Amino acid sequence: WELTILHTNDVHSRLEQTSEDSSKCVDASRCMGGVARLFTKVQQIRRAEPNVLLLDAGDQYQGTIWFTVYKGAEVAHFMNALRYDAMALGNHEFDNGVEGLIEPLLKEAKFPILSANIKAKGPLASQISGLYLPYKVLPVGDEVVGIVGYTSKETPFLSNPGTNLVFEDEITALQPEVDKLKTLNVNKIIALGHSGFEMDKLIAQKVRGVDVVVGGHSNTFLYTGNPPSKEVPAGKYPFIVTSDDGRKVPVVQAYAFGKYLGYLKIEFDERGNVISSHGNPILLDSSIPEDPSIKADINKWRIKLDDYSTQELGKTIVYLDGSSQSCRFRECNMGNLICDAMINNNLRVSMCILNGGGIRSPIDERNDGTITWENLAAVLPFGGTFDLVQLKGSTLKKAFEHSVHRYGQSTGEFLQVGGIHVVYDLSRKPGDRVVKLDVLCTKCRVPSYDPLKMDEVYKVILPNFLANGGDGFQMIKDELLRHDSGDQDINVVSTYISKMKVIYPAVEGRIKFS
Amino acid sequence: WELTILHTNDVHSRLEQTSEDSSKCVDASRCMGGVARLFTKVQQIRRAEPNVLLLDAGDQYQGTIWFTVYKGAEVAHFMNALRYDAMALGNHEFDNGVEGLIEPLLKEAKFPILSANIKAKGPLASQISGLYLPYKVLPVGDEVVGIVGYTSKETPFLSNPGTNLVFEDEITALQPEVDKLKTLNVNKIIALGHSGFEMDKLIAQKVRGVDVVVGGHSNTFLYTGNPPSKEVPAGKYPFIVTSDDGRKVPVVQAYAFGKYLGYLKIEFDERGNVISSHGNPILLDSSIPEDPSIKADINKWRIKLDDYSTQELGKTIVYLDGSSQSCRFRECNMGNLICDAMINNNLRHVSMCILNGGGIRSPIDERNDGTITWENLAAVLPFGGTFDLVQLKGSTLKKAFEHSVHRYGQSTGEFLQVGGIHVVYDLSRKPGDRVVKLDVLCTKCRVPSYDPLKMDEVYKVILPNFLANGGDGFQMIKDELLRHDSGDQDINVVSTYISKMKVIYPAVEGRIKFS
Ligand SMILES: Cc1cccc(-n2nccc2-c2cc(Cl)c3nnn(-c4ccc5cn[nH]c5c4)c3c2)c1
Ligand SMILES: Cc1cccc(-n2nccc2-c2cc(Cl)c3nnn(-c4ccc5cn[nH]c5c4)c3c2)c1
Ligand SMILES: [Ca+2]
Ligand SMILES: [Ca+2]
Ligand SMILES: [Zn+2]
Ligand SMILES: [Zn+2]
Ligand SMILES: [Zn+2]
Ligand SMILES: [Zn+2]
Repeated sequence: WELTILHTNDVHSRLEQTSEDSSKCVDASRCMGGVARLFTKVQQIRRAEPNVLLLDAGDQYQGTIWFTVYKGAEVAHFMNALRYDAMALGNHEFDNGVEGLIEPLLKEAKFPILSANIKAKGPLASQISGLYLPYKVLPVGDEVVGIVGYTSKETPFLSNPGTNLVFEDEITALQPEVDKLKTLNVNKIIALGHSGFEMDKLIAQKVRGVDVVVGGHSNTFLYTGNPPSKEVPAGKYPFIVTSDDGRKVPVVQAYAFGKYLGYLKIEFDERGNVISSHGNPILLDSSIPEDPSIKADINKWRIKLDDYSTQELGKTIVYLDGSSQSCRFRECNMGNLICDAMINNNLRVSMCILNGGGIRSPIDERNDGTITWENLAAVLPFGGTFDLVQLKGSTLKKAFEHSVHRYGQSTGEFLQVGGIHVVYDLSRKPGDRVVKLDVLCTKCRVPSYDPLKMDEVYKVILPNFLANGGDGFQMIKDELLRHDSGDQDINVVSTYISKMKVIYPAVEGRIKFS
Repeated sequence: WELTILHTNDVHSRLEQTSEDSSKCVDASRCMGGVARLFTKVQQIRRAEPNVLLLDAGDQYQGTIWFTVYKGAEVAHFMNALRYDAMALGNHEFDNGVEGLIEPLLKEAKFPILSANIKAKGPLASQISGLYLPYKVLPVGDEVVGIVGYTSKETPFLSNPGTNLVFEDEITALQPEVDKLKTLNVNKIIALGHSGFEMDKLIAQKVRGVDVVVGGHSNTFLYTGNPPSKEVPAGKYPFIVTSDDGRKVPVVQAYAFGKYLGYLKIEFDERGNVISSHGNPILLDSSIPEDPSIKADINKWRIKLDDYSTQELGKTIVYLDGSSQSCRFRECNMGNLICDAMINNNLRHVSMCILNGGGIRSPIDERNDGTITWENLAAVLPFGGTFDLVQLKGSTLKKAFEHSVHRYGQSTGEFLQVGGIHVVYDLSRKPGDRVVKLDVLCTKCRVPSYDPLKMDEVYKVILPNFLANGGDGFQMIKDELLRHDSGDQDINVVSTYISKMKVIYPAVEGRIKFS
């Protein structure tokens, strides 16, 4: 028995087609993704293959003005139009709190929304009762396929799920659900969830009975053969895990931003065991037409977004590299721009720290360099503030150690900086990777870079998200000596752009590796 | 027979008292120098010692709005009021061309103006005939003292002397003059000139008959004992040179900006030979009152300068280190500010800048509520030049950086301040092979980043007009540039940028490093 799994993850409000770097589509002839194009490709597959599931591994929420304005109503509407079979809850589904998940998405989705490791307590349990499920058993032809969901345990430190939701360990929560499905004689099981490639591999290895893992969160690009675009594969597609019960378990992911449609054909035997699997993510480029009906509908919804001040904030003469591949791995010029905008606005303190996880998109310079509120809103969508903090040198050294504690998983804690020169030696044990850390002096008439002192006290401008233990920066929350509330993130950056008129941030050597 | 030599050099338009870093005087109680205070100290010495000479070793011209507005008329007036006995021509006396030297200073000075190594050719020879001299024989009591002048051979690469003036080798030019003085039975000889401490020492060693050398140009601070301020001595005061004809020759210098009055008391025998000498530069601090008559006169002249837009250009929250001790030796934040102002104004793609320490003329203090005015800025950038665009081979650029440190340690002007460049020097290496690392901001990239310079590659650089014209000995820029577009006015580029930024805070970032 053959099953085709079509899968998307981390779409992040890319409802319209985008540039290849997934920023605003300007040169339409080279644009990719969008729901209109995705619908065309899905329909081509559903008409050719009999047993097809369309799955989403979370993080449909947040990324563009579509979400800022429609707050999830666009997600329900277009996922319904595309007829998704199931979606796993991602961390970003909680960005507008539980009330922002329940009302526009859980109540309007015409498909099951899943998460086996999220448990509701207090008065909320009765409200959210049955709105999301641990699993769904779906009929596929004359067969039945069990889909069991999971959401990152880290969501309380990355989003706003509230206090009445408990995030259990994925493996611990999944095992009883898979076991229940086996007693219900459901012999084919897909674990669909949002915890990142490393947890996906662990789930594949340790949850007895899982046949396939469809993930997200890490924006992992997997490919078999020569890749069709700029994304570099982390491994083959599918990635094969050898389980503890001795089975070969395919693990798949499809990058992010709706640029690819994941495609895996699985051959099961009569007893539900995977004989083989093959596929590859499909590049949703210009050669695939945008469905006319979906595109007409997208255009209808776009009208309300066309009200956003098309007025130029200023110009960039350089590519503003706010891509995750850069900003979560190394010094990125968009990170330097925001940290210098933060420092500047405050003076109008010379040290700044900014988590890569909060830099959500690049901005392209080829449109006569024009930066609009729409371009910027995709970079900084969270509506947070840039706050002032007084920190011990030891607290800062610990924050920098945390910044690279699990380097290489495309996690959000990597720090972008201002007034700091940090050198990392990744070959060293986690918690001992910071080999050099120089900071801009304050008790000096002429600023210069001097080695950080553990027993010294520094004034730093950082997002309120980091002062509140976001991205696992518990040491900042627990050890800070002062915390003053600041100005709105996006307004700080637009004003600075309007003041500078022409911007050109560079990669200068603020962050180095040894 | 005893002679006291009082000497100033590199006053650079510091007619008014200044802060200790020789920028605008704000906190008067701690201010130093100025001509009013100098007059009090000179008077105290002239009334105590019978045989006194007051000498200037050049570079009275250029430094503050006093010169911008009065163009040398303030120099003639206040040097005359202080009754200088002689002045040597410095390179800065040529900043307004020969016509700017002749008309306000040579014609109005009530004292001889000297230079034995400057020769006039063409039609100019008849015009300047007798306006400056190779030497002057001055009566001092019942004795006569010969003073022979000299000016840096480098003046054509530093200023505007024109094409009708030839700068000969100092030693070659001085020897016939000293010999002529000996035949005129002038047995006491002072070489007063502007070529820098290293040449002063050479003059003392090799010019037969020179008893004392009084110099300038290198802003050398010499002191015997514990120094009274922040200037660190280069050697004892006087510095003793053992001449080739076996004599002990004192060499003196008195820093710059009118902060100190050089003071050397010499014991000569009957035949004019120095028996001994002793002294020290005198710190012109608050302990010395400003002469009331000179100060009243200074205030009278100040009125015309107040007319200068007292309006705030913007604010600094950091000390703008434009001191020569910094900008000619290492990365200085005033250098980074000007190079970033240059790059910025031009964009409002070129991301590389080079700026000689020689063109940075003063720091700016941040303690006056951070206020930057046109007067503060005019002291930093007084030359009225432009910031121009140049297309250079990597090899040309590597040669410029080698030149920047070819004779490092003499407080010469060729040291380069930078923008969009990270350069590392190893000074232990032979001159012409000191640049050990040179990374530049890419241009053929969407994201700018520092990549190693390539000898066969072509870069676009913003630099002063002066450097593109082979100023400071940068002959390789003039001769090898592939394109040279004229730019915007130096000072306007920097004020506009300050007005745009509102609050500035340049830093020392590691653009220049040593190994
Ligand atoms: C814990 C906390 C405090 C304050 C606010 C929040 N919320 N609530 C709702 C939304 C946010 C929020 C806001 C701001 Cl300013 C962020 N910047 N980065 N980041 C973020 C997001 C997702 C991942 C994934 N890996 N790393 C990440 C970082 C933000 C999340 C949470
Ligand atoms: C050769 C040349 C070209 C263009 C103009 C000039 N004149 N003319 C008249 C005045 C200048 C001039 C102007 C500018 Cl923008 C300068 N910046 N630095 N610098 C200078 C001055 C003195 C020393 C001593 N060591 N280093 C030094 C550098 C300048 C000289 C000459
Ligand atoms: Ca199975
Ligand atoms: Ca003699
Ligand atoms: Zn995501
Ligand atoms: Zn996620
Ligand atoms: Zn001078
Ligand atoms: Zn000079």
